Amino acid sequence: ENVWYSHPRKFGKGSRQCRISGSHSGLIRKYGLNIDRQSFREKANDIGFYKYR
Amino acid sequence: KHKKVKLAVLNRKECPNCGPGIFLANHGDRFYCGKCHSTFATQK
Amino acid sequence: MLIPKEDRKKIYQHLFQEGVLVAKKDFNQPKHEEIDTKNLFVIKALQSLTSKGFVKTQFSWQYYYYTLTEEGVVYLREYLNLPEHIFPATYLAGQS
Amino acid sequence: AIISKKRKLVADGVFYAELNEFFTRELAEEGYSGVEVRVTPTKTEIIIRATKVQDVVGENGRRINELTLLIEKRFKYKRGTIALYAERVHDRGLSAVAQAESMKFKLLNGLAIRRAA
RNA sequence: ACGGAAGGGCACCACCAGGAGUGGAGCCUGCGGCUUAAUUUGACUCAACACGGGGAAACUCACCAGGUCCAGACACAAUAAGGAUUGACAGAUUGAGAGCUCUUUCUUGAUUUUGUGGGUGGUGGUGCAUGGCCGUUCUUAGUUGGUGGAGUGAUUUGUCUGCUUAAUUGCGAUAACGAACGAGACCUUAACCUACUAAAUAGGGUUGCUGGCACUUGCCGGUUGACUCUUCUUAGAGGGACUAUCGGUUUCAAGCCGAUGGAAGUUUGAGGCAAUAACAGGUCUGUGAUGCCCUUAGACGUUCUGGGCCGCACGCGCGCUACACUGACGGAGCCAGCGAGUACAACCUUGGCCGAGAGGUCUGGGUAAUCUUGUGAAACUCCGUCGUGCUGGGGAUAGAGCAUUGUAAUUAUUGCUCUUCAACGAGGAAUUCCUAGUAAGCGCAAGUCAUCAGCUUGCGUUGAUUACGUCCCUGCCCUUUGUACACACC
Ligand SMILES: [Zn+2]
Repeated sequence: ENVWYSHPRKFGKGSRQCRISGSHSGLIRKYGLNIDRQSFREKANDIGFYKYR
Repeated sequence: KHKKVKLAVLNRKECPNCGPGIFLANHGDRFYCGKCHSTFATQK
Repeated sequence: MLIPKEDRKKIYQHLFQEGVLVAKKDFNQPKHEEIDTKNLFVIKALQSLTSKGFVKTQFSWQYYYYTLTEEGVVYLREYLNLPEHIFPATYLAGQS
Repeated sequence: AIISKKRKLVADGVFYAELNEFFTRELAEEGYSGVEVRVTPTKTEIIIRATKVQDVVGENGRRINELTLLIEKRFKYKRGTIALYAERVHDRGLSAVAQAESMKFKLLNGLAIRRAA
């Protein structure tokens, strides 16, 4: 409704986000995952990652 | 903020730009619309 | 909640044909996907539904889900005025 | 398309990871071990192994018929390409996920702490 | 459980034999103190201090300085169109083409506004109300129950004088007999295979077509023209190692030590997984994981805009670059491996022109053993210039401009171009890490990333000196002794 209600958020840390909740810190963007490093340890083997060595 | 100074039955010429849609507002040689935000200057 | 009532009846419309709504959590968006209304307009409409009977919903992975109960189908028939033998998703269209 | 093979293989894993998380919520009341997806040509077989099979299906296509429409709007699919079946579980004793749901009920109802174990 | 009590063991998070150095210098960056309107919070001995994947230009963001917004779901009730209330250019207004409203009388037609309940939201409060996960006691050798014995009983032997092992690992001695968990086994990776099974996205030979060359047969090639194959190369599927075979040395037992064969002889190298029992160790600042207390619109929810997280007499902690001649400054020579990479975005980006640089531009190719890419990367090699003088070593402070990424670079973002040319002649007590493709030089790639490595996690080149033992020091495990301790010597 109001005119000014945004910023150029097409880059940096504020615009980027995870899939689960939306944390702006500790973000894995490798291979287009977008799941933060706390939840990645929980969901490693379901995706297919394993601790071989 | 405000209650809008509500008062029904109020109480004139139609719009030049639009069709039979909105009426003009009478002031001391000053005019502006309602729906099309506010786009008048000269008297009509 | 401050929604001109032309837009609110279009949310009941689109719910009744398909029987499912998958609304994103993103507020301050130009318009919703598929349906031609705002995201804040759509979420608050289905938010008001949950209080007065219905609707089966979640808050998971930034995706609000909404699927109507049996009494919820009867409520929507009153406003939109459709009598009986209609769309929803209790029974299939034909072979599916 | 046309996407690299490394990106789609990781994206395949997250697609399933979402599906497994929602069915934990949605099939909490009716029992739920997991999901097994098998992407054949055109169609996709999604086998849900659960204890109460007929309740997961519903009243001759109601629960699963609504759930198939949900998966389409989430991940962008057409009517025909997805088919949600319901099969029985190979025993409860070995399948340790089934005991957690029974234990969750017994604490929520109001049963003994030690004698449940 | 302690012991400023005694025996026997073990570890470069101990020490010997040594190597590199940090503590000294300048500067990068965390933590204090000071500072401040705000200089946002966690963390405190090993187990806080380049840690929160924390490199903040606004977002981030829990903090100030000054403002906007309803995003008050809903139960019922006060005006309920003689409007519930929604919007509103123009200039006073206002950081301001925020109707923010105070100047205004048109819109808008029951969505709501107005009471009392009711919430929803929170990088609000408590890690001493909790759950998960991580840390540490400890990657150490330790822990349990079944019959049988010794005890009225708490309990106890089994789980032990010895000798070995990296290890309660095994031999042997016996009120003890057999068993389980931990370790070992298992799994992943690095080596060996001219024997299988294979490929113009891997490389070689036969040869052709062809380009040049020494002029005899032969040398260097340029084409994915043809034919065929498997040494390198990738990766299936197998074998190879079992201390093998000998020699000494041991109740001549279990092992350990000297040869020989062998690609491999420290568990063949390194990691991955990791017992019972705990600590009131860390996290409510990953969370629609969360108890209840607070906060619930004049908002500690919010939303936009400037400013700070980086203030500077002063301390400690990791770090980078130097204190030059085994060197610096020139050409010439010229070799790796881990990775990574857009089509709905703006990724890696050769080749060609413009430019003393940085970087401009035309074009591609690549969704990736196909194109960047042979990621011809550094240190190095070899001839010249300087030579032991704060010097041509060293690069900090400084000023002007030329580039780039951004809505925005003044509180130098980042790089470049000439000038400015200091501090430091091998570092006091102390003190950390380390037994072989390791140590220490050396760069490269990734992680965060619109733009920013002096950081962390990974890779390959250059490749030592010195033990091959011991409880003297600092702490860990058992046994035997003593206790007026048992939230257990704080
Ligand atoms: Zn008009």
